[PDB]
Amino acid sequence: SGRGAPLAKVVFRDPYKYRLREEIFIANEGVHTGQFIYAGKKASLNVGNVLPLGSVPEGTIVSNVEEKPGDRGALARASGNYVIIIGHNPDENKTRVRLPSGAKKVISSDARGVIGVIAGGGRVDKPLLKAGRAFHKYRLKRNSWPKTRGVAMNPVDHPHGGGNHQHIGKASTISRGAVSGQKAGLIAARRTGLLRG
Amino acid sequence: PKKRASNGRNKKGRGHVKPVRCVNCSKSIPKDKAIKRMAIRNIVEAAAVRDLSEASVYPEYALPKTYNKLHYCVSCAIHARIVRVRSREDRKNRAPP
Amino acid sequence: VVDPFTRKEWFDIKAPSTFENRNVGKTLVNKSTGLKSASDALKGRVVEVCLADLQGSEDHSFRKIKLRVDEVQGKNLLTNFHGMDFTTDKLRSMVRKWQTLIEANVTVKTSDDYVLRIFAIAFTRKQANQVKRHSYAQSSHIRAIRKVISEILTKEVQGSTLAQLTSKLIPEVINKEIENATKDIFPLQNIHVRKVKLLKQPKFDVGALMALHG
Amino acid sequence: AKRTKKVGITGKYGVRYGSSLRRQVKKLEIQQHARYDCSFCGKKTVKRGAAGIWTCSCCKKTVAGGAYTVSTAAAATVRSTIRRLREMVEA
Amino acid sequence: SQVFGVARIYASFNDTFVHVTDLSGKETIARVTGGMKVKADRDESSPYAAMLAAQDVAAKCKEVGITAVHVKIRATGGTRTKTPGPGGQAALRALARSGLRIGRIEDVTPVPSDSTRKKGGRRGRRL
Amino acid sequence: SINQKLALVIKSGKYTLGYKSTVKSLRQGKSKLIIIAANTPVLRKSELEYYAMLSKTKVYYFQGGNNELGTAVGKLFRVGVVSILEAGDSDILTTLA
Amino acid sequence: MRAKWRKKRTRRLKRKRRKVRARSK
RNA sequence: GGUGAAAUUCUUGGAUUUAUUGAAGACUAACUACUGCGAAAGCAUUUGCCAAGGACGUUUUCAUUAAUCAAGAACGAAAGUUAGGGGAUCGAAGAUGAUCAGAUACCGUCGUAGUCUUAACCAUAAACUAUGCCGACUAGGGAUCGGGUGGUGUUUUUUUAAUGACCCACUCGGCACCUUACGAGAAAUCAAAGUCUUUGGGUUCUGGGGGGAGUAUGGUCGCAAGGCUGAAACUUAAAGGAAUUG
Repeated sequence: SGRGAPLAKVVFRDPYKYRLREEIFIANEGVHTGQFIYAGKKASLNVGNVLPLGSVPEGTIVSNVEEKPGDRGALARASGNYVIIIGHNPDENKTRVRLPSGAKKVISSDARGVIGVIAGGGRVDKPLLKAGRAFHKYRLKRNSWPKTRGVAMNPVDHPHGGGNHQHIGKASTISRGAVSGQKAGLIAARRTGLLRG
Repeated sequence: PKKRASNGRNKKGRGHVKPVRCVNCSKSIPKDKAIKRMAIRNIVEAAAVRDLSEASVYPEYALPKTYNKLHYCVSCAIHARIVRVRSREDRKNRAPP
Repeated sequence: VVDPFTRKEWFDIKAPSTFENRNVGKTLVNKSTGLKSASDALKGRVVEVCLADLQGSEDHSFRKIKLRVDEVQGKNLLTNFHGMDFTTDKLRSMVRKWQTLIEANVTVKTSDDYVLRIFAIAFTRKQANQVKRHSYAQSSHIRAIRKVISEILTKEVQGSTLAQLTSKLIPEVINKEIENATKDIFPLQNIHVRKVKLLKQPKFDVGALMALHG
Repeated sequence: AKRTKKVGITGKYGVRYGSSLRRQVKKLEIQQHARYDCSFCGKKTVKRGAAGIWTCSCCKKTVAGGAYTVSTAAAATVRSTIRRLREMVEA
Repeated sequence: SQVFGVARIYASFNDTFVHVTDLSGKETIARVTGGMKVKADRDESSPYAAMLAAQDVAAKCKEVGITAVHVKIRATGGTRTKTPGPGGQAALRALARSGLRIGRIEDVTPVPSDSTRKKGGRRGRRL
Repeated sequence: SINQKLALVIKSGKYTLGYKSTVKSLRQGKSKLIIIAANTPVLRKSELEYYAMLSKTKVYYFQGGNNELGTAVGKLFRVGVVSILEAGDSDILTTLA
Repeated sequence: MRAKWRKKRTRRLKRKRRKVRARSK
C-alpha cells in the first residue's frame, strides 16, 4: 500500500547461520516468481540482478541505487523510474549517473542497484479521475488531502488568506532564507510561469 | 504557358527528392532544381603562387586547390550572373558550353 | 603591460622512433613556476603535423598526423601517436562525380586497452576500354566490398599493437591489401584508410614510452 | 448486441467527468482488464492483480509489469538494451 | 634550423581574423582583426583592413621566435556560407610579403557531414 | 527450415503428441525424435533431456513456444513436446537436423 | 489576391459565423 | 556580431577568436545522376534481423481465374490537434533595433508553439508529368537502369587454369531523351496530347460564360482545425487559352 512499485519477497540463504533471510526488494520490469536473483560483484547482467555500479557497463538502466555503499538503496525507487549510468571514473572509484530529475550525480563504485526499470510503470499516465480515487490514494499514505488553498483561508490561518477578494496580495514567491510560516506559496522560485516558454 | 519540357527540374518519376538551401539567400530548393557549380579554385591568386614558392622551405610545392559545391537557387543565380535568360528556341540547348 | 612572450622556455617535441627525424617543433607554454609546474600544463596537449614533414617525402603530403605529448624530458617532449586525418584538400580532391565511393568503418581495439576507430575510403574506377559515362557500382558489390574491407581492417588492428600498426602503415601496405582482396569484385581508384580516432588509453607504461624514445 | 458506440468500457462513468478524461482512461482501462499471454505457460490468462502485478491464472505465476500492461514499451527497450550490454561484454 | 607556427586565419564576412598560434595551436600570438585597423565598419571585411591587420602580426610575429608559419585558412563554415570572405585571399598576402616563411598552407573550413537547419528560413533572405 | 517437414511427419509418419504420451513413447523406446518447445517449463524439458539421454534418442529444440509448435504440428491447440514414433517419406530422422 | 488569402479570409469569416450562430443556438 | 548602411546584442568578470574533450538533439553533405524503388504520399549513414515485392529466366504449375469501378475501405507531404517523452538548430506568434512619410513587412538579434520521437487523430496541397486505367497499332535513333543470351573479345595470382568488371550483337521491362511531323491541336506543343466529322476497343470520374462560391443551408466525418456533399437569389458581356506586333 502507498506505493505503486511492487515488492518481491526475495529470499537468500544466510551463509553464516542456517536460516533463510527474507528481504523486501522493489520489483523490476521482468522479474517473476521463482526467478533467481544474483546479487553481488560477480553477478551477471540480467533484469533483477543486483550489481555494484562499477562492474555494470556504461549506458545501462539501473534502479534502486545506493547513494553511498551500504545505504540499502536510495535512488529511483518510484514506479517506472530508473537511473542511467552515463560514465565511470575508475581512478577515483566513483561512477557518474543521470538521475530521474535529470540531474547528473557522482556515485561510489561500491554502491549498487538492481537492473531494469522499476515495475508499476505508467501509473501517472491514467488520471485518478475522481475524488474517491484520490482519497483512497492518500488514505494509505498520510493525511495530506484535501489541500485547502491558502487564499480561501482567513488571514490568521495562512499568509495568503484574507481580503475582500480571493487574492494573494504579496508576491507568491517566497525567499529561501525565509522562516517557517513564510514559506507558503512558491519557495525560492528561480523562474516562475510556464516551462517551455 | 508551359515554358519547359522538364518543368524546371531534373526530376522524372519520383514525386520528391530533397530540399537544399542556397549559399546566398538560404532558400530551400530541390537539389536537382539547384544550379550546381563545382567551383574549383586555389586558396591563393593566380599571380600569387610565385611568392609562396619563394616563401616556402618546400622548393617543390603542391599548389593546393580547394573544392566547394555552390548550390544556387535560380533567383540568386540569375542575379549573380551564374545563368542567363536564353532564347526560347535556344532554351533547349542543354550543352554546358 | 606585461609582455607575454618573455615568460616561456620554448619546449620542444619528440616523435615516436618509428617515424622519420624525431624532432618536430618548439612550442611555448610558460616558465615552470613554483605553484603550477610546466610539466602538468604541457601534458594533455595535441599537435597537428604533416606526414610529409614526418617522412620527408612529398608522397605523404596528405594524411596529416595528430600527436599527443606524454612525458616532458626537460624542454624535449616525447609523444604518442594520437590520430591521422586526410587534409581537407585531398578528400575534396579525390571525390568527383560519376564515380561511386565506399565508406567503410570498423570499431576495433588494439591488442592492449588502447582502442581506436579505423576508417577506409574507396572509389570506383574508370575501367580500361570501358565506355559507360559514369561506371557506378551495383550497391551489392558495395555491401560485399565493405565486408571484405572491414574484414581486412578488423584482422589488422586486432593483430598488432599501435606501434606495430604505424610502423607497418607508413609504407602503405594496408591500402594495397584492400585492393588485392577486391580485384576479384570491382576495381577501385582511391583506396586509403583515411582516418583514425583514438578513444581510450591504458596505463601509460613509461617502459613502453621510453622504448620509442631512447 | 452493440450497446455503445465509443464510450465502451468507460460508459460506467456516466455522463460525468468530461469526454477527454474518459478518453484517456478508456485507452488504459482496456489495457488494464485485457487478458494477456503468459510468457511461461503460453495461455492468454494473465490478469492484473494489483498496480504492476500480473498473476497468470494458471501455473500460478506472477510477473512484475506495468500498472496497466504486462510489459511497458519503455521496459521492453530496457530488456533489449540489457541484452546487448550482456552480449558485448561476454562476446 | 627554423621554427614553425600556425597562422590560423578566420576569413568570414563582416570581420576577418589573422591569429598566429604555436604548432599546437593553443597559445595565441597577436590575435588581430579588422575592427582594430579600420573604424569605418566597412573595410573590416574588405581586403584592405585584412592586409593592414595581417601586416600587424608580422610586425611582432618576429623577435619572439616564429620563423615559419603553417597557414590555416578557414571560412565561417558550419551551416553558413562556407566560402572565405574577401580578406581570406588578401590577409593571406599580407603574411606572405611581410617576412614570414609560409608553408603547408591548407584549408580547415569546417564542412558539416550534415548540418542543422540553415539560418534564414525556407524562402530565405529577401532584399 | 524445420516447419516444412513436420507436415510430412503429420501425414506420412506416426507421431505422439504431448508430454505424458511422449514419456510413455520414450519409455517404450519406440520414439526416436522429440521436439521440445521453448515455452515449456525448463524443469519439464530438463527431465525430458534426461529421458532422451536414457533412450539414446535425438532431441530437437524448437525455435519458439508451444504456440508455434502447435501450429507447426498442424493442430490449432498448443503442444509442449511432440514425439516422432516413425517418420515416413520425411527425412527429419535421417538428417542431422 | 491569391486563392489562398481569399479562402483564408472566408475561413476566418466561417469561423466567426459558427460561434455567433451557435451562440444563440 | 550584424548590415546595402547601421543599431539592438555579448566584452578587460575576457566577448570573438585557439586547442582539448563531454553531453544534448537534429540530419545523413560531398558521392547525387534529364539514375533506382515505392500504388501514391515518400525513401539517400553502416550493420543485423523480419517479412513484402517488381523485373528477368523458366519445354514448371492453376487455367478465364480479367479490366475499369458507384457503395465501402487502407495509406496519405507539410501544417494542425490530444497525451508522453524529447527539446541542438531554425522558427510562426511575440519582443526588439533599423527603413520609409507610415513599416507591427522585407534586414539584423532574441525568442514561444512548432520542427524530433511514442500512440493516436485530420485527410489536405501547383498531392502536377496540371496529361484517369487497361488493350492493340503506327518512326527512327541513341544512350541509361535491372534481368537474361552468345563471343576461343578485353580484363582480373596462375598470362587459352581456380573467373567479377568491361566491350561487342542483341532482347524484355522501366524512368526518360533527340530529330521528324507523317497525324493531331487554337496554338504552345505532343511519338503520344497520334490511329477523333474517314466521328463507335472497354471503362470510371469530372465541366457547361465569369462572379456570387467552393459561399449559405442541410447532412456526415473530426477533439477541434476543418474535410466531403453543395446551391440559389442577385450581378455582369464577357473573364479565359495560345501565340504576333508595339
